[PDB]
Amino acid sequence: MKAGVTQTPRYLIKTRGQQVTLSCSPISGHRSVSWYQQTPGQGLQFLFEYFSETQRNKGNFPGRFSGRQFSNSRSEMNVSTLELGDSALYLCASSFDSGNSPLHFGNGTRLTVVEDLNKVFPPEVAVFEPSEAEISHTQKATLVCLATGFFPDHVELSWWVNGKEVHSGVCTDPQPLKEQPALNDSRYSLSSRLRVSATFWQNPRNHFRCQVQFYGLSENDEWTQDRAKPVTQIVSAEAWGRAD
Amino acid sequence: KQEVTQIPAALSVPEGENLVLNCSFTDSAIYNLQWFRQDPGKGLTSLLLIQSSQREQTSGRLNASLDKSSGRSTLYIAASQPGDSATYLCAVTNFNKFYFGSGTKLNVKPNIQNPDPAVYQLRDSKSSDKSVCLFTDFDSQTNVSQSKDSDVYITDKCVLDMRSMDFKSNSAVAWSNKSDFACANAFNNSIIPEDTFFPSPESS
Repeated sequence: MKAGVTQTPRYLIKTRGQQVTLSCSPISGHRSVSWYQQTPGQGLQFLFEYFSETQRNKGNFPGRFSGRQFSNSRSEMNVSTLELGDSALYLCASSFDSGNSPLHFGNGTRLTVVEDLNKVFPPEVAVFEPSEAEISHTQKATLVCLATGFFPDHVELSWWVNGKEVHSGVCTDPQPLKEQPALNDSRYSLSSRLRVSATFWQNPRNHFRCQVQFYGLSENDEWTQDRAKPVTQIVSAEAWGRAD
Repeated sequence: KQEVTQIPAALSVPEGENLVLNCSFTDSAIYNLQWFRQDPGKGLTSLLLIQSSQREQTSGRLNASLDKSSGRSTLYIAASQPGDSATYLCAVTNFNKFYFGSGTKLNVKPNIQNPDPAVYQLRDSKSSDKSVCLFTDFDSQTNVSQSKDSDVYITDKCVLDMRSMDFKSNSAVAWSNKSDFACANAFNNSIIPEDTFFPSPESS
């Protein structure tokens, strides 16, 4: 069963000047909890480590980055006066003893700091059905899913065939592409492929769904634009097989 | 004063080859050195922990040496597999600090048994305004370039595995919503195999 390191929240979008508090629960039995910031440009940087409710070691971040640990070993970190360059993956690691025992990492809190919540957009999602020529030439059929126009990069794409999540025959790009590479606030696009046999695609009872979860604004974020508030949501597209 | 360096920054190789990942550190006063892997969009996984008193650790196909006085560790990965593709991070624990290197980004390419390079046009979506082209089934030596056009989007080769058919394939996707765009031209900025199949009209 066992729970790994857990982190909450998974995703956050904030504006400049705001503050956030992040939580981490270690693996049961681990008492050392460490925080790290991962950015593209500076890689993993140590924040601080806690053991038995006290800070044991600290990195070089300024005092607007702070932390604590509760009696059950759970740890919080807090960042005040947020700036665009605080956008990062905030990673937690637990260990039985960081001096001599492995670090076990959580999957992080993804924080994006933006100037303006008007910069936030959910993805549009589309499925493109296979080429007849592919089917004739190879006896295989590739579907493509495109997730486009989103900001920030807070998406998870998955494929489902007859209601069951598939990994065989899938490849999703490891990173999205910036639609406007030069801009800090560029929207993103992501592509994925699902390849099946021609026989499987040719059955009209087979149902294919590309699902994109987008983690966006909170209930508590103000919204005064005309377009739909870009809240946390799923955007999906689907197709059914056909004699093809 | 600790500085951790990793080379190469990026490694791309054919599956089956052995690999060498290098780490160095300027301050020899370390408690342990630890190697990790990180996949896109995930946290890190500990692979090996070498205590300051140990000279090496092995786990499966991974073996790492530690030469503390020289300030070096080398990770050897035997007989590489596609599922080894990841970022590999070197970290050291100092008296009261922890330092990570910048990583080696490893891509282990499949050997494509039966290349069948082709560019196909996927069907128009009635709920999208984009046109989409698929370059597929090429060998792993093929490099996919970005378009000359800023409004044509091309994503790098991605490998899919159809496990039950004993089959793997590379593909790259190109799309646009401009009207002077066709699959025949989509990959014109890439060096593609001369025998690439352009069906009429999964192309132009």
